[PDB]
Amino acid sequence: SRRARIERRTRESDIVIELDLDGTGQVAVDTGVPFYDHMLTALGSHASFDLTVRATGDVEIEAHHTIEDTAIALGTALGQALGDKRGIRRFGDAFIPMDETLAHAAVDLSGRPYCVHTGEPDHLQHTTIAGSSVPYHTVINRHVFESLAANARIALHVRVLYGRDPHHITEAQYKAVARALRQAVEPDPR
Amino acid sequence: SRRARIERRTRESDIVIELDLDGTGQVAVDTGVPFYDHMLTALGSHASFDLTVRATGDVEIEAHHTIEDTAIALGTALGQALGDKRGIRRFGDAFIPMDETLAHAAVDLSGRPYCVHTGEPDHLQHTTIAGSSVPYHTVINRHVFESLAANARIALHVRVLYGRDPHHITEAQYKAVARALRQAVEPDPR
Amino acid sequence: SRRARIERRTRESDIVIELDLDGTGQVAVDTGVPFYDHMLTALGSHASFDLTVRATGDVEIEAHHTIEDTAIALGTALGQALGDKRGIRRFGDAFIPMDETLAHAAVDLSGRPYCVHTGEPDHLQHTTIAGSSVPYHTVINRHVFESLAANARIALHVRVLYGRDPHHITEAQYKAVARALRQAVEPDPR
Amino acid sequence: SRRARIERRTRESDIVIELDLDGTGQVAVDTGVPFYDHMLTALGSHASFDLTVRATGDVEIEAHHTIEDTAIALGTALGQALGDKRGIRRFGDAFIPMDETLAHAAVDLSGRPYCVHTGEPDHLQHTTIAGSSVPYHTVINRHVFESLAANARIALHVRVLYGRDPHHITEAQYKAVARALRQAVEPDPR
Amino acid sequence: SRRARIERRTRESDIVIELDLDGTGQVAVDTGVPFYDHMLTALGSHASFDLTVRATGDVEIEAHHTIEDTAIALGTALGQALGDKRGIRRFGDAFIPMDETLAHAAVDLSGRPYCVHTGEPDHLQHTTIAGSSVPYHTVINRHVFESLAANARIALHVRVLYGRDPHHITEAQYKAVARALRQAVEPDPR
Amino acid sequence: SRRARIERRTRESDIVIELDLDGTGQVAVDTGVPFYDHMLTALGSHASFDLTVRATGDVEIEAHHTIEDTAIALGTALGQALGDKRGIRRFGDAFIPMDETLAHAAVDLSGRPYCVHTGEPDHLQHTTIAGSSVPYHTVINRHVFESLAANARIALHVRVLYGRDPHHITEAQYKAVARALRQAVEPDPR
Ligand SMILES: NCCSc1ncn[nH]1
Ligand SMILES: NCCSc1ncn[nH]1
Ligand SMILES: NCCSc1ncn[nH]1
Ligand SMILES: NCCSc1ncn[nH]1
Ligand SMILES: NCCSc1ncn[nH]1
Ligand SMILES: NCCSc1ncn[nH]1
Ligand SMILES: [Cl-]
Ligand SMILES: [Cl-]
Ligand SMILES: [Cl-]
Ligand SMILES: [Cl-]
Ligand SMILES: [Cl-]
Ligand SMILES: [Cl-]
Ligand SMILES: [Cl-]
Ligand SMILES: [Cl-]
Ligand SMILES: [Mn+2]
Ligand SMILES: [Mn+2]
Ligand SMILES: [Mn+2]
Ligand SMILES: [Mn+2]
Ligand SMILES: [Mn+2]
Ligand SMILES: [Mn+2]
Ligand SMILES: [Mn+2]
Ligand SMILES: [Mn+2]
Ligand SMILES: [Mn+2]
Ligand SMILES: [Mn+2]
Ligand SMILES: [Mn+2]
Ligand SMILES: [Mn+2]
Repeated sequence: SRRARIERRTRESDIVIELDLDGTGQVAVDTGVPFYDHMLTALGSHASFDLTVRATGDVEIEAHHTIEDTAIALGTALGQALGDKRGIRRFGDAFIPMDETLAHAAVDLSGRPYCVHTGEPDHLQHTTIAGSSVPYHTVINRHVFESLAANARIALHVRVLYGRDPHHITEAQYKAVARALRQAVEPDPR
Repeated sequence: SRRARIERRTRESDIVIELDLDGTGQVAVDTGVPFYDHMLTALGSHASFDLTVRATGDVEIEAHHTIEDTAIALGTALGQALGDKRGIRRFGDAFIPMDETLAHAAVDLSGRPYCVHTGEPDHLQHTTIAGSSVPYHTVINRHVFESLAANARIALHVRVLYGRDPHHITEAQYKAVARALRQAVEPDPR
Repeated sequence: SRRARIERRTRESDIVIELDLDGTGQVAVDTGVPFYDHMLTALGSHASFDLTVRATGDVEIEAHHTIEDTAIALGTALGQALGDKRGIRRFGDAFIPMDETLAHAAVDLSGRPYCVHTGEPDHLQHTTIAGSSVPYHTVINRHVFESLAANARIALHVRVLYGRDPHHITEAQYKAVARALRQAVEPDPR
Repeated sequence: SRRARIERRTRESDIVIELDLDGTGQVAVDTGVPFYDHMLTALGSHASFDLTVRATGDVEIEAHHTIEDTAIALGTALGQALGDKRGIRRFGDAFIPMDETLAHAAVDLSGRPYCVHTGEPDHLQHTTIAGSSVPYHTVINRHVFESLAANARIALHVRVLYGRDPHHITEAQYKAVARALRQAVEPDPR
Repeated sequence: SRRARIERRTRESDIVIELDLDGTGQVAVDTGVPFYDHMLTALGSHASFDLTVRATGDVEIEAHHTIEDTAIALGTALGQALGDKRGIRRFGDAFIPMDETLAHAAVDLSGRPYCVHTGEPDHLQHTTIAGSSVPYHTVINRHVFESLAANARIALHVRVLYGRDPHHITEAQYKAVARALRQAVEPDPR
Repeated sequence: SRRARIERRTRESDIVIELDLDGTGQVAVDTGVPFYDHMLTALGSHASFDLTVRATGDVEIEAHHTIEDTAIALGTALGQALGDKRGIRRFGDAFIPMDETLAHAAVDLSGRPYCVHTGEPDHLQHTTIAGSSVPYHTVINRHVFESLAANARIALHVRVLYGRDPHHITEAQYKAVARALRQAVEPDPR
């Protein structure tokens, strides 16, 4: 009913997305960027989407092309699956407490791309989240939200009210976007 | 069930309001102030009210007396139609993204008039929205929210978190108020 | 189903709490601190809890030990009654207008204690609310929210956006927490 | 070869665009907003496009819906007519002196919507250009550039280095965008 | 006609460059520093050079010696291939929009080495671009432009007007230099 | 075709100008002010004009009357030789790197005299360039650009982005103006 399959093959990367808006949080994400997988898994889950994301890309350069291409493909999928947008809440918002962090997100499935990203502390624009694999530069948080909004053709406002930990700040943001989308895509009983 | 018809005849103007709180967004507004009609139409619509507004007034002087008298009559109608306020959510709030603008509104159908209007950029206190008809001075936004709160006997808090375009800032505010009212007037299942 | 009875006997005080999360606002509070009773009654009521609170303590010293011990016992009760936390909204938030005051609260029933208390004007850290009985020092607002979060094992973020009256600022906060809890403990249909 | 016809009918307005990128400046614009017609005529002309723009809309409210809808339809047309974007310069830029004003524009026909609008003096965010017809609020300059970039799927950077007259500042900007587009859409001999 | 082959063997590294100024963007770069390869590939491509770069070096220490030695060898090649500099445009410049970033570059193939690097945000002087291989410290951007200018014996001015993402800021700069070189090396018809 | 001969005899000086816009840089300048000759030679050359300038004047007072009268006569010549201005690019601009200096110039052969001169460091308004002959006060740079624009009836914007050496700052400016004129006077193929 509200499903979309997107394939996006560039010189930089290969993306397959399968998205059902009316899911139960059945989510599997594999981008080669494990922190990004964790964020996109928290997004799909907290949005009660069924989401499959399979991505390979030029992670020898860094995560950027794969992160952006995935966010672009995911946006296209959200847009396609929404279709005519008949009888939906359309507007949604969500606060996400995560220990010391508070994030907020607000959406208008308007058909008019716009992203406003505010309140993220300045140290996130050169912070790295690094494990045993390909690292995640938090400077990309904004890039992900803008790419998502641009390609889904929605108004997305993402706010950090406050926070310290870059992992908490990033996850709370992805989760805020997720629960804001969840409210907005729900059928409107009126 | 939750309907009210208000007639308000002053030396300055003539207002007829018909309001059903349990509507499907069937809205018709004619004040002689076309931007005001657009705002009151977005309010009635986004609140899922059925709303009729018919107003004539001294627009040769300017929109002010007609805008205020309409907002006063509309408040009286909201108050009357709410009646005893038994079993309603009572509290409501809504974020409205509109491109670069973010507006918020929060209501307590408390029975105690109060309006707090914050965050509206200072250029709105001398900005004009002008077409081929009677213009709308955005300095009146506040006046409209105060008149509404005063005559509905509710607590209304309207916030501009940020924004640039005076049309976006004004509409987002009217829409925020609308969706906050919509949540608050809904039957409370508990 | 989601009920808990907590008894907490210290050298300082004696607390009995009976809490049903799936209540209809049937609330009775008696701490010997009448303003505190009013706040805990507004919390239980606005959360649609059924809540009984019976507390006696060393109010000859002042309200502090009784207020804290009650908040601790209440948290333990909220935590116990929540149990496994299966199928709940988990996240909740609420704006509370109260005349000139606007308060906000956001919860994650995460299982990870955290409290962030922001925006409360500085005069509240030495303000007294005094009647014909034991007075309430508003400096304790924070202490109550921290004790609640610590013992329920939840993330609680409480914000005063603005306000002047210490009674309005305090009640709006307790009410915000209540409606945020109410949303978060509701069954999640997905 | 590089032509597109766009029809955009909303509740607010009706737009017909016919655009040839390989034109000789044969341009006719009729929006009901005469200053906007002058700007879109200078854009089509200075870009050496052949451009027809026919628009009717709710100018009784003000120019905004008609201006935005036209800019949206024009962007869609630019995007469609560009097609595969094979063998074009792709990047373009232009300085426009206009008496005391200096404007600049830079484009990447990247396929990735982005607009950056900088240097416009603050008085333009509440300035009106008014004649015998429907007026033009210069606050809309930005809205036009963003809508254009969003719907053509291009990177558009528009800069006011300096200027005083709102007519000079606005026209120089439209002309800068035009000559930047003209360079970028030219066949690349390599 | 305008070709050069440079071999540069130091204790630190081994470089082979083959450069044709009159190319069609046939570019292959392998330095062991994959982000650097991406930047030098965007430079060769956007300059319509045919460029081969093969480099091995002490990347166990870090990318610096290999990045610098390559930039030095590339400069020597640009200088040699330019020869007498008869009948060329000599001056070139280019703006590069890249999402939020705007970069500019201006060249005088003067025969007089000079580099001015301005506007790069301060976080780039300790930012890392890290993938699955050898990382790239953006502090080296300047070093690359200076080495290039020093060894090609040209005036190179590289400017960041604004930008946030370190990947966008760096690539836009390399691309600006490329398109500025492309204009300047073109035959001058006069 | 695009040639002009101007004679200007005042009490202060005698000027003969012969100007061909479609030249090959065949330039001869003799004003009695050798630095001025060098600047006007770089202007004629870099503009691909054929230019003859012969001037005698009251250099016992200082260079000013001769410099201004020459700039006036040169402007008259540029204006006359341009004639109807049919089928020309009309707009032109050029960046000039000169070691540490960056200058820019932008022209609109609009028929409407205007000069904006910005960014020149303050020490140039009392700096002297002195050899074995009549010296050149750099305070006259502005006077030359204004006289040129006034008498050619063009919009001339001259900018120093930065620089230190007064010889580099002055020459880069004259060269910027020259290459901006060269682009603008070229036949427009469309
Ligand atoms: N995928 C290539 C165009 S977008 C980009 N962002 C960073 N580098 N390239
Ligand atoms: N272990 C999951 C809940 S706590 C957390 N901190 C960072 N991410 N998640
Ligand atoms: N009388 C109850 C509503 S108004 C109020 N002010 C302080 N507490 N309540
Ligand atoms: N065309 C309606 C959606 S966009 C808008 N801008 C101003 N009002 N509405
Ligand atoms: N008359 C056209 C050239 S001058 C101008 N000022 C404002 N617009 N155009
Ligand atoms: N020798 C000519 C190129 S370098 C220079 N410095 C000052 N004028 N020219
Ligand atoms: Cl989680
Ligand atoms: Cl709408
Ligand atoms: Cl109450
Ligand atoms: Cl908020
Ligand atoms: Cl014109
Ligand atoms: Cl590219
Ligand atoms: Cl030279
Ligand atoms: Cl510039
Ligand atoms: Mn990118
Ligand atoms: Mn995590
Ligand atoms: Mn009034
Ligand atoms: Mn509107
Ligand atoms: Mn204590
Ligand atoms: Mn009270
Ligand atoms: Mn708009
Ligand atoms: Mn004009
Ligand atoms: Mn070095
Ligand atoms: Mn890249
Ligand atoms: Mn003079
Ligand atoms: Mn010189």
